[PDB]
Amino acid sequence: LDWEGRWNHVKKFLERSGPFTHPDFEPSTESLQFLLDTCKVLVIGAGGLGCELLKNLALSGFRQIHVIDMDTIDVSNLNRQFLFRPKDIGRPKAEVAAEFLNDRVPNCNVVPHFNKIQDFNDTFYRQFHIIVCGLDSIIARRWINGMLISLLNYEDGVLDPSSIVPLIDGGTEGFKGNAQVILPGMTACIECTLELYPPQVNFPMATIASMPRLPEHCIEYVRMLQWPKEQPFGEGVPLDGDDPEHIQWIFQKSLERASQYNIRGVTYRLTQGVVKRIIPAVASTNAVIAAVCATEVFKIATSAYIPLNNYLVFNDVDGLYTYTFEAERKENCPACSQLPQNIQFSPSAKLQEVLDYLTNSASLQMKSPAITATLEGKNRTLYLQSVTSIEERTRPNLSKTLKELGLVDGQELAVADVTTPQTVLFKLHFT
Amino acid sequence: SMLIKVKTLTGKEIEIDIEPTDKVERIKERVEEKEGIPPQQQRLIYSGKQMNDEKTAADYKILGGSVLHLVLRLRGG
Amino acid sequence: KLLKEQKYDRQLRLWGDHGQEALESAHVCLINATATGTEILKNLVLPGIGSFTIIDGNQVSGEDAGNNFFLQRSSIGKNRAEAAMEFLQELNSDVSGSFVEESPENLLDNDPSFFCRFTVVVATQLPESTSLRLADVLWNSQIPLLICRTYGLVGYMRIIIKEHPVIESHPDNALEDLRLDKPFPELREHFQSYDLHTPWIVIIAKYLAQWYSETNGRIPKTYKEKEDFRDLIRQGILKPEDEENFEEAIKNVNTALNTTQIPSSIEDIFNDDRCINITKQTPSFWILARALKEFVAKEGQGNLPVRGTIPDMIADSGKYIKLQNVYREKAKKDAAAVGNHVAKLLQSIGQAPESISEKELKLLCSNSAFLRVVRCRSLAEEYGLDTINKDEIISSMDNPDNEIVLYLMLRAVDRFHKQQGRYPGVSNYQVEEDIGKLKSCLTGFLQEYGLSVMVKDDYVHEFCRYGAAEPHTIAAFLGGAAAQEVIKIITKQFVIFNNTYIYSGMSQTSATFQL
Ligand SMILES: [Zn+2]
Repeated sequence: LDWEGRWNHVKKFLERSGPFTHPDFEPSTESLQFLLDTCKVLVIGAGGLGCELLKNLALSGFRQIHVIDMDTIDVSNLNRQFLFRPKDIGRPKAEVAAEFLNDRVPNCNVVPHFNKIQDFNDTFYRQFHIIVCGLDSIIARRWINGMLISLLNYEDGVLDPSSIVPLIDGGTEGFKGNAQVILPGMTACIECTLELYPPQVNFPMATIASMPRLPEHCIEYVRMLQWPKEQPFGEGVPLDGDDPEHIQWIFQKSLERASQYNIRGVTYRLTQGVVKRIIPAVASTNAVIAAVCATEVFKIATSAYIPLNNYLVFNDVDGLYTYTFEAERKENCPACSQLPQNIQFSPSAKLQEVLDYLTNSASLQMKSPAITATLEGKNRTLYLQSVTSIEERTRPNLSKTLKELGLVDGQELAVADVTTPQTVLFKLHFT
Repeated sequence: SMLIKVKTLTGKEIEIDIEPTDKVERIKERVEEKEGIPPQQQRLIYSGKQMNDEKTAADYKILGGSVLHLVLRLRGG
Repeated sequence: KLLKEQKYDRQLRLWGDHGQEALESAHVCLINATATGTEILKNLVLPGIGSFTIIDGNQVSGEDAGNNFFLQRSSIGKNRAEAAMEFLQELNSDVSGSFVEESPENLLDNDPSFFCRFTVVVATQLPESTSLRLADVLWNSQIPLLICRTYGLVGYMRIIIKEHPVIESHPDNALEDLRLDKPFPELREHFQSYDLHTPWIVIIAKYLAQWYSETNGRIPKTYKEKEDFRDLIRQGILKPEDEENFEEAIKNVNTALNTTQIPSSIEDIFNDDRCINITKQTPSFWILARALKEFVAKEGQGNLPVRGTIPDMIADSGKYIKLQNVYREKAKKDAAAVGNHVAKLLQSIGQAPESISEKELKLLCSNSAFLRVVRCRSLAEEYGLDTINKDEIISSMDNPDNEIVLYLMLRAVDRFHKQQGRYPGVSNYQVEEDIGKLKSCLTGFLQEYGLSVMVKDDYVHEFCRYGAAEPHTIAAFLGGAAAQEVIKIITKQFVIFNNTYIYSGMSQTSATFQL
């Protein structure tokens, strides 16, 4: 039970009518109890935003919460992931976090899930009412975006609203952060705005081991080449970023490479940063995004106010700045599109020039797609790329053509990728 | 030449000279010209549409008193 | 020892070791242990703040235990200050907690000087009254004050520091200090010493000497000249149906050309009285400012010291490190010149030449075009009948929904509180009745300062709906935002907002005003 006054800071918004209230709103004195009991919410990620989100959700009237995180507690976490003490190092974040939370907040029912978000399938996600992110890789944001979309049920052309699972996403990176609110098949998805991301600084292979002019070049080498060419800890043994010894060996073999081309600037911290692609992080920014996102989860579950139309960006560096706007949902979008994609392509063109279209077009950017079609009344894998075995069995067909493999325009094209759980469909068009 | 304003990711607003026919690809250079922000990381937005730097200011119906915002997304968490 | 370097890592890459150093020397004071305060202290304790003191007199209540992540059911009835300190204390064994079982009002009357011991004071949920006093006392003893407040979905932050001068402002972007338009000797050499991938800087340098010749030294200016200056470059690609760095030059033409001139904001510092009139009283920032101003008129030849850094470039190794060293070495000189002026200045004033260290001087010059000075108007000024910044408020209101409505509403609500002894709408039975009285107070307020502004009646309803609640998520927000504003203050490292920061949880939007 709840002690006197425990939720007054919430009841104001559920028991009272308001001008800025969402239209479906209904002031009631039973709302809070209902929220507390039935509203199931899934929190993806439990570090930085994850910790902050669980606290925020718990104190906002949420009780039925699950958290998925495949990570282990580390020392560096401790400066911004307040649910972990040093005693808890080594344990699984997801576990320690529900532990702490369930303890600090009286009757919380935080359920931990120690695993990759990819071990679960629609069956599992279909059960939540709102899902909140706090991932730290773009791919995961991508993956869980498709998953939520695949759950969309179209009642013959028309969408069935009761199958839309709201997805709030957070992102942090130094004194900068942002949050989005997604309504699968209604609002812009993660794909629809995949371009708002920055470019990835890919050191040109040449300079890395030829024209090194920066301390990073004199590390990217000692990692991308010299280590493989001299297994320091037995052949086949991988470079373990979290191992203070491989860093030392890399830092050491970095000083030497730096010294060779007289490039000052090599240091342990810089070496640790290159080898692990570290992103400077403070607790402050995470408290902010996680705060915004929680307020949306609250809004979305209660109808106390109108949920953020699309996007929020935040910057702490020079004063305080935020910009909110309504990102557009692309009607062409590989993900969102309730229908296939029309691809202009002369039946003369080769495969590679259609594979790389998926691999290189900045609007659809996949890491390793694998197309397939229906040819002799049976689905043949034109090209798959996952298991080394099939790539070679299909690698030859990457020279053929559309009239070459039996591809007559008008037929769909199932494309699968690591990026998303669903199978993206297209429509061939010969020009 | 119609004069438009664009906002830094800190709120700082700068004025730029753009004529209805100059690509978005150029506006970004005008901004870098004045602010030192590499065009390769600028995300412009007008009316919520993220201005594709291949089309042109006219395409996005940009006019005299038009404010654009530089946005961004983040990976960490 | 090294054990800290490991946990405080992800932030050391933001404010360095010197930053962390300050942070660990600071001592912060939080007025109310509410969720807002509690959260703000949570983001300072985690990063390693030296020590903190909580001054709360109220007793923990049911609501207190319910929205605060640092007060459990078990502390209800107990001293909120003490109770929250024990929980916060756990977040980091390197932080020294303390508390004062008195209220802010009591201290302001019996030991006003007590706050001199703090680096910064953070006040939360204070009634209008108490603030005006706290802000006054502190303004006089020169203690940075930061007033934070959570009201319904409205977050409020008011920073009050008479002067906050910053050297290392950490700008997210800026034009490179290449100096192609006003090239120094060394540079002038490293260029003519070519002909017989080469940083695009040189590429632009040479094809510049050429254009300079056939134009009677006339640097490309027009968006045409720059455009033609570009073709005058493509036309030198040797036979290569590939020569990357040559296109990676034509692109810099947009920038690289005119990349020299003193920042408009640095002028004003030079022009500020604090810089013009030096006395032993003058703080070292301004001393350095003058030294920097002297350089300009003398060995600087009109411009600030050379920054001494250049952008990465597609080029040969030993060729880059050579060019890099030109600037890296010119900058080190200028630094020395500006160091001369400093000690001459320190002498004229009569302080020890070694008053200012070289680390500083080294950092000052590296950041000469990035210095920033922030001055806040005292709270008394904002509240004064003749000093109120009406032009800011009226101008902002042109949009009925500009965050500033919430400011004004907050003022009506305090006016209501002064007059009624209570906040509007706390109990459900009062919401209907109070809307009228709040509307009247809003008008009582607006008339008193004489501000003709339209406030959608819908805002009066909402603020009563709010019942002066302190919903956690709104509090968490402020917690994060303010926490960093405190750290900026302590490390003197980034740039603090100027006056009033208002965040609207309803629309998830925010803005900054100078009041
Ligand atoms: Zn989409």
